[PDB]
Amino acid sequence: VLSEGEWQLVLHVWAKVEADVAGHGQDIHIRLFKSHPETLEKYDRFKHLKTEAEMKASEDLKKHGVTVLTALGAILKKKGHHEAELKPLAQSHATKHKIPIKYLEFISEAIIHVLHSRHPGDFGADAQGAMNKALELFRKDIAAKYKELGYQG
Ligand code: HEM
Repeated sequence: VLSEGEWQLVLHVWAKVEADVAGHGQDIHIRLFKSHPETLEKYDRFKHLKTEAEMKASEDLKKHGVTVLTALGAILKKKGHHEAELKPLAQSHATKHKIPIKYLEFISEAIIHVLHSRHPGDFGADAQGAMNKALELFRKDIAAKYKELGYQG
């Protein structure tokens, strides 16, 4: 459970993301795919991308980043009251995409790294701590949904 203050810090930095969602999304995917190359292997639509400049140039990957962040943004703005937003996400990611919880840990790490890189003066130790907790909550709740659907990833 996050405090009200924690949620405010989360949402304060999120508003910075929303000034350039596409650019944040690109940087997060590029970070994820560099740090954990197996995740890219998992995306049939993107696994052909061989270099960082190809990744940055892909309109399709840029659009997907906006989709990912828009969904995460809508989740965070519910401040933990996110069942209606999380369920379909769990459904797809468990049953269609087959994404294990550990890949969600990887992209959470990517998010935190990008936000710190771009917004250090609004992403100090307390804001990082709040965002860590929000993303932990997201992963905990997605994991319970995966189990409910029969997926132990
Ligand atoms: C913050 C975490 C995440 C969010 C909010 C998110 C959100 C989304 C959304 C909204 C879509 C499109 C709708 C859908 O199919 O459900 C999508 C598709 C996808 N997700 Fe995620 N996702 C997340 C993490 C990941 C990670 C870590 C992977 C790593 C493999 C992944 C792989 C995919 C794939 C393969 C698709 C389908 C893309 C396509 O072929 O069009 N997701 N995700």
